[PDB]
Amino acid sequence: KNRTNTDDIRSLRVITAIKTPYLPDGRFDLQAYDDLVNTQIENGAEGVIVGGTTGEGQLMSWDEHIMLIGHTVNCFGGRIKVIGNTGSNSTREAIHATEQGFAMGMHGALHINPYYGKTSIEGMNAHFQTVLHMGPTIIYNVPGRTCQDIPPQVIFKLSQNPNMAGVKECVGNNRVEEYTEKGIVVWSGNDDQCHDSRWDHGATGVISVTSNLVPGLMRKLMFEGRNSALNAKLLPLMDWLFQEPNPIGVNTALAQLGVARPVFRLPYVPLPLSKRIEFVKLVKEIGREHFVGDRDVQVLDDDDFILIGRY
Amino acid sequence: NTDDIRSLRVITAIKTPYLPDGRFDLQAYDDLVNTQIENGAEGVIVGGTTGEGQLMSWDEHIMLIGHTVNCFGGRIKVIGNTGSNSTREAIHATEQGFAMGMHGALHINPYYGKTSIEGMNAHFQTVLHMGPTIIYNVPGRTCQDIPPQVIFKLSQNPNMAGVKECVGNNRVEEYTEKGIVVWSGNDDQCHDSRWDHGATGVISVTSNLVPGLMRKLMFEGRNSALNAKLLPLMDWLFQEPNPIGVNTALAQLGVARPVFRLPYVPLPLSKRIEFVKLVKEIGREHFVGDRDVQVLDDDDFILIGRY
Amino acid sequence: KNRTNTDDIRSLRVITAIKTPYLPDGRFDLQAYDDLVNTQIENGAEGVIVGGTTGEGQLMSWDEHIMLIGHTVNCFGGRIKVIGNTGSNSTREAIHATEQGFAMGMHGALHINPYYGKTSIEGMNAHFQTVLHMGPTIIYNVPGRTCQDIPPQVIFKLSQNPNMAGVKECVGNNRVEEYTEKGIVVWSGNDDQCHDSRWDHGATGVISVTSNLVPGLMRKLMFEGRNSALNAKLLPLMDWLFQEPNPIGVNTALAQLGVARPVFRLPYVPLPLSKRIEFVKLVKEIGREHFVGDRDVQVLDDDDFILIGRY
Amino acid sequence: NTDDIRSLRVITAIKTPYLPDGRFDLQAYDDLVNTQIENGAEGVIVGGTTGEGQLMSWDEHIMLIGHTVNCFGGRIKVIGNTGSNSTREAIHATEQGFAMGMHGALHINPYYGKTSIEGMNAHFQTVLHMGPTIIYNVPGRTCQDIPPQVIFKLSQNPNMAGVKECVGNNRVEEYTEKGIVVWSGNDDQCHDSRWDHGATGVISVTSNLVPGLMRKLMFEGRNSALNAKLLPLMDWLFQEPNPIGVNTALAQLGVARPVFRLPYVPLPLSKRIEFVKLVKEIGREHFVGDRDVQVLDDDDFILIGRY
Ligand SMILES: COc1ccc(/C=C2\SC(=O)N(CC(=O)O)C2=O)cc1
Ligand SMILES: COc1ccc(/C=C2\SC(=O)N(CC(=O)O)C2=O)cc1
Ligand SMILES: COc1ccc(/C=C2\SC(=O)N(CC(=O)O)C2=O)cc1
Ligand SMILES: COc1ccc(/C=C2\SC(=O)N(CC(=O)O)C2=O)cc1
Ligand SMILES: COc1ccc(/C=C2\SC(=O)N(CC(=O)O)C2=O)cc1
Ligand SMILES: COc1ccc(/C=C2\SC(=O)N(CC(=O)O)C2=O)cc1
Ligand SMILES: COc1ccc(/C=C2\SC(=O)N(CC(=O)O)C2=O)cc1
Ligand SMILES: COc1ccc(/C=C2\SC(=O)N(CC(=O)O)C2=O)cc1
Ligand SMILES: [Cl-]
Ligand SMILES: [Cl-]
Ligand SMILES: [Cl-]
Ligand SMILES: [Cl-]
Ligand SMILES: [Cl-]
Ligand SMILES: [Cl-]
Repeated sequence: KNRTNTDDIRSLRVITAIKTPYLPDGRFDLQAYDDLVNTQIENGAEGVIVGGTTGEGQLMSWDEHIMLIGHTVNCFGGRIKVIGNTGSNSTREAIHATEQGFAMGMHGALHINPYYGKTSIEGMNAHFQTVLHMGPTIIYNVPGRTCQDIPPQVIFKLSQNPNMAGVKECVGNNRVEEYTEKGIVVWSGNDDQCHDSRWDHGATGVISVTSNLVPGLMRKLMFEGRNSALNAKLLPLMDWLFQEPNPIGVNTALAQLGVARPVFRLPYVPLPLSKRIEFVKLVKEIGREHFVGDRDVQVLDDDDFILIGRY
Repeated sequence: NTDDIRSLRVITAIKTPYLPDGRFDLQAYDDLVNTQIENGAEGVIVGGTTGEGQLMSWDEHIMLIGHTVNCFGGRIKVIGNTGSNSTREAIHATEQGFAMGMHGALHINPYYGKTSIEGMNAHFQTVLHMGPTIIYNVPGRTCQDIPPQVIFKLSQNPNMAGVKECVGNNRVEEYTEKGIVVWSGNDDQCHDSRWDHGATGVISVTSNLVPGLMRKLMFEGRNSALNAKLLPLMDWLFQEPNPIGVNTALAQLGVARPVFRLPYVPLPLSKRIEFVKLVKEIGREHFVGDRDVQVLDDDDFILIGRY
Repeated sequence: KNRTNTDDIRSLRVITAIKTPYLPDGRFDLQAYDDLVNTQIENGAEGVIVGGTTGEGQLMSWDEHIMLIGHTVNCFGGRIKVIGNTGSNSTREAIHATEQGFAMGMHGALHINPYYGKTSIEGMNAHFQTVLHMGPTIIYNVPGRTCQDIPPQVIFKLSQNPNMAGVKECVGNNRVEEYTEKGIVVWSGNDDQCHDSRWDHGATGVISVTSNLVPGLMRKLMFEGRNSALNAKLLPLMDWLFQEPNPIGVNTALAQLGVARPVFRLPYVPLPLSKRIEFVKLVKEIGREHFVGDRDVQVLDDDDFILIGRY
Repeated sequence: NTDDIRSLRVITAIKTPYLPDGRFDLQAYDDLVNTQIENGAEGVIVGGTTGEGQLMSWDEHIMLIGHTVNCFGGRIKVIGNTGSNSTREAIHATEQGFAMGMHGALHINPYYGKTSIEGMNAHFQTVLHMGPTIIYNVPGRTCQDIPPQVIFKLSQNPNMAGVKECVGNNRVEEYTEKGIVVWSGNDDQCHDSRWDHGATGVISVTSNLVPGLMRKLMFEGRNSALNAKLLPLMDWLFQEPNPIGVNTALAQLGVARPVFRLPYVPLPLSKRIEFVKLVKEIGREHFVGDRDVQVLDDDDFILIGRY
C-alpha cells in the first residue's frame, strides 16, 4: 500500500548523495548531471538523494530544487529510486517541498531536524509529524552539521509511523546498533564507517558521498560481504574527501576527473593545489578505471576554477 | 555610519509576533518596538533567530525590515538579519536591506552547509562591502566557530562594525583588548562581559521581556545584584532553544498572541506556572505590557505549519 | 531529432486546456485533477495544456505551476502529450518556466505574446526567440485577451524555426486559412469555430475548453469528418460556457457535474443561479452520459461555493 | 490620507533604469526621482507599466517601493503599483506596500485572465480597504473596460482616491462631473482633460522627459500652444507601446543606461535620429539630464532576458 513504497526504500543498500554540477554561469549543468546519474545506475547505485548537502540543495532556489527532483524522476525514476531532499529548518518549507516532491513522483523524502534554528524535542516531533504522513521518509541525524542530536526517543517514536523508512545516522556505530537491533533500518551517513556499520552493526547500507567517485567499489563494499582490505584501500580517498566540509572534496575531485566543470557556487571553494596533486596520486594508487569518467585526471590550475556568488 | 552601530550598548533581537492565521501581527510588532524604544533599546535586529527569520518568506523578511525602517528608523538603529548559508541569498538580502535604508546587517557564518576558512572569508567578503556589518559567531547553532584569524582579517574592513560573540568571556576579551567592538550574544554573561571584559553591550533576547532592566545592566555600571536577580529569568528563557522561551513569555504577558510557527512549540504548563512566579518575584511592572500575566492552557496555543 | 518531438505535437487534433480543481482551502485537488486527466485520456484527448488560462495558471505560484507540469508528466506522460503553459509577459519568466518544464519532461510549450505589457513586433520576435530553441512550441494568438494581435509576419518568421510546432489561433477562420494554406499547423482556440476550422480551413484540431465537459463529442468532432448536426448540438453548450470569460463557465459546470469542488480562486466567481439552472437543462438535452463524471448534475446553492483570495 | 492623493496634479509613472547586468540601477533611479521632485512632480507611481513592474521579481517590487518611501517619502507621494490579475498577489503586494509606508496603491482590473463584473468588484474589494487606491482603467491594455457602474460602486469606498482613466474625455467627464477625481492616463489628451473636462491632473509618461513642461501644462492654465509644442514628442514616445519610447529617449539623454529587459527593445536608428531633432526643436534644457543627446548605435543597446 503505502507499506510497499516504504519497503522499496528500506531495501536499498547503496544510495548516492549526488553532486549537482554547474555551467560556467552557475546554472545547473543538466547534461553533466544526467551523465553522473547514468554512471551511478550503471555501477549499481540503487537510490539517489537529489539536492541534499552533497548536492548543495541549500544553494538552490526552490524552483531549481523542485525542477531537479521532477527531472530526476522523469529521466531515471524507472531505473533508480529518487529520494528528494525536501527537509528544512522551516516546517512550512518542509511541508510544501515534500508534498510537491511526492506529487512529482519522487520515491521518498530525506528529512533533517531543524538546524541553526533548533527546537525542542516536542517541536522536533511536531515538525516531523507534519511531513511523515506524506510518504516514505528517511530521518537524517547529522549533529556535526545541525548542532542538535536527534535523540533515540524521537527516532523510536517516529518509527511507529509506517512511512518512516529508516535513519541516515551519523553519530556512529553504537547509535546505529541501538536502532538496527530493534529492527529500525539504518543507513550510515559516514563513508569511513559504513563498512563496519554494514557488516558489524546491522546497517542496511550507506547514503554515500564517496560513491560519486567510486560507485562500483561502494557497491562491492555494501553487497559482497565483509572486506577489510577494500575498506582500508578506500580510507585515504575518504580522508582526502572530508578534509574540508563536504561537498568541497567531491566538487574538486569531480572537476579533476573531468565529469563536472570546475564551477563552485559560493560559499564553497576548491581544495588548494597541493591537495589536488594529492588527489591525482590517490587515483593512481586505486586505479583510474575505478573512478567515474574516461578523461585522464588533471591537477587543474587555480584559474581553471570559477567561483560564483550571483547566479 | 559604522560608528553609529559601534556605539550601541543595548540591541534587542526583537520577537516577531503572529496573528492566528500565522501572518505577522504588525500592530503587536509595532507595540513591541515602541516599548523597546521607550525603555532605552538603541538598536533592533529584525528577523534574526529570536525573530524567527528562518521561518519567514523572503518578501516578509524584506517587508519587515523596510517597515521597521519606515516606522522607527529615526528613533532606533535598524539592523537587518540578512545573512544566510547561501552566499547568493546573503548578497541579495543585504543589498535589498541597505537599499531600504537599514542601518546595518548582521551576518552569520554559513551554518549546516559549513565551508572552509577560505570559503567563510569569501562569503563575508561578498557582503562586508555593502554597509555596516555585525559578524555573528554562535558555534552552538552554526556548529562552526568563526576563528579569531577570520575576525581579525574582516576587522581590517571599515564596514566591520564588530562581533556578536557567543563563545564566552575569553573570546570576548581577545577581541575587545584589540579594540574590536564586541556585543555579547549570551544574556547570562553580558553583565560580566560588559563590565569585566570590555564588551560594548548586548544583543539581547531578555530585553524583549524586561528592556528597562537590561538597559540598567548595560549603562549604570557593575551591579552583581541586579545580574543575580535576572539569572532565574534568563535560565527559564533558555531551558529550551530560543525563541521558545521568549515566545511563551510574551504570550503569557499578553503582548504577543499564543501563535507559534512550527517547528517551535511553547514551554509546557509547569514551566508557564514557573513563569508567573518569576514575574511576581521580579515585579510585573518591569515586564512589557500592562495585562496581568496568565499561565494559559495548552489548548490556547495555535501551532501553524501552513501560513 | 528535435524534428520528431515537434512532429509529435503537430499530429495532435484534440488538446484539452485542462481545468485545475481546488480543495476547500484553495490548494490544488490533485485527486480530482488526476481523475479529470484520466477521463480526458479515456475519451481520446491526445494532449493537455497544463496551467493555461483555462487552468488558471495566472493564479498559481511558480512552484505550483512547475509542480503541476512535473506531476502531469510523471503520472500521464506515457498516455497523453503534456504541454506546459510556460509563457509570460516577462521574457525572464518565460525562459525559466520553459527550461524547467522541458527539464521535467513536458512534450511542448504553449507561448502567448506579452500581454498587458505589450511590446513592438521586434520585441515580440526577441521574446519568442529566447524560448523557441528550447523545444516544441505552440504560439498562442488570442488578441481578445492579450489586446495585441500576433501578426502573420511574426508567425511566418517564427515558423522557420523547426521547434515551432504551430499556432493556437483565435482571430478566426480567415487567419487560420492564411497559415494552414502555407502548411503551418493550426489549432483553433475557439470551440464554436473549431468544427468549421477543422473541416473547411485546414486546421489540424482544437485546443479546447469544451472538451473538459464532453471530451468524447469533441474527439468525434475532430476525427470523424464534417458533422454540422453534432456541431449545432454543441453550440448551446458552448454559448453557455463563454457567456462570462473562461474559465468561469467550465469551473461552474465541473462543480455542477460533481467532478470538481465548488471552489474558486479569485478573481473568478461562479455563474449565478439562473445560469446553473440553464446548465442542468443543457445536460438533459445533450444527455448526461456525454459529460464527465457519474454523479447526477446539481444546480448547487450559492452557499455551496467557496471564494478564496488568500490560499 | 486619500485627500493628499486626490490633490496631486502631476504624477510621474517613473521609468526603472538598469545596470548592464539587468539589475536595477538605484543611483540612476534616485537621480530620476530627484529630478522629478525638483521640477514639481507631486507623486510617483513605482513599478507600473512605465516602470516595467511586470518584469520585476516580487522582492524587487517590494524593495523598490520601500526604497522610494525611505529616500523620497517626505518629498513626494509614493504610489506603489501593487495590482495584479491575481487577487492573491494584489492582496499580498498591497498590504506589504502599505506596511512599508507607501502613500497609495494603483490597482488595475484583472487583465489577460479577465473576469466578470462581479469578479472585478470582488477583486477590487479585497484591496480597496487597505488604503488610498487609484483605480486604473486602460482597456487598450487590459482588453476589458472598467464600466462606470463599477467605478460608481467603488467610489462609495472612502479609500477610493480616484481613477486613472484612458478611455477618453467623455469617460473622464462622466466621472469628474459626479465629483470623482480623475487623472488622465493619456499624455496627448491630458491638457484638454485638465482644462476642459474637470480632470485633476495626469499620471504621466512624458514627464519622465520634460517634467517642467508637464507641470506648467497642469498648473498654469490652458495653453494650447505649449500643448501643441509637446504633441510631436508625445507622438514619438507612443509610436511603439510604452515604455519602449521613454526607455529609448532616457538612454539617448544619458540619464538611463541603454539596457532593456526583454521583451522591450529600443526604437530603431531612424527614430533615434528623429528624437535628436525633437530635442533640438523643443530645447535640450527642457529635458532631464545635462549630457548632450546622442543617437546611439544599435549595438549600444543591451537586451537582457536572464537577469
Ligand atoms: C519550499 O517551500 C516554500 C517555497 C516558497 C515559499 C514562498 C512564499 S510564502 C508566501 O506567502 N510568499 C509570498 C509572500 O509572502 O509575499 C512566497 O513567495 C514558501 C514555501
Ligand atoms: C526519554 O528517553 C527515551 C524514552 C523513550 C525511548 C524509546 C525507546 S528505547 C527502545 O529501544 N524502544 C524500542 C522498544 O523498546 O521497543 C523505544 O521505543 C528512548 C529514550
Ligand atoms: C580568487 O577567488 C575569488 C576572487 C574574486 C571573487 C569575486 C566575487 S564572487 C562574487 O559573488 N562576487 C560578487 C559579484 O559577483 O557581484 C565577487 O566579486 C571570488 C573569488
Ligand atoms: C534572498 O535572495 C534570493 C531570494 C530568492 C531567490 C530566488 C530565485 S533567483 C531565480 O532565478 N529564481 C527563478 C528560478 O531559478 O526558477 C528564483 O526563484 C534568489 C536569491
Ligand atoms: C518562472 O520564472 C521565474 C520564477 C521566479 C523568479 C524569482 C526570482 S528572480 C530573483 O532574483 N529572485 C530573488 C530576488 O530578486 O531577490 C526571485 O525570487 C524568477 C523567474
Ligand atoms: C509586413 O507584413 C508581412 C511581411 C512578411 C510576411 C511573411 C509571409 S506571408 C506568407 O505567406 N509567407 C509564406 C510564404 O510566402 O512562403 C511569409 O513568410 C507577412 C506579412
Ligand atoms: C458572497 O461572496 C463573497 C463574500 C465574501 C468574500 C470575502 C473574502 S474573499 C477574500 O480573499 N477575502 C480576503 C481575506 O480572505 O483575507 C475576503 O474577505 C468573498 C466573496
Ligand atoms: C505578491 O504576492 C505573492 C507573491 C508570491 C507568492 C508565492 C507563494 S505562496 C506559497 O505558498 N508559495 C510556496 C508554494 O506554493 O510552493 C509561493 O511560492 C504568492 C503571492
Ligand atoms: Cl569497479
Ligand atoms: Cl503583513
Ligand atoms: Cl524598569
Ligand atoms: Cl461520447
Ligand atoms: Cl538592487
Ligand atoms: Cl522647464
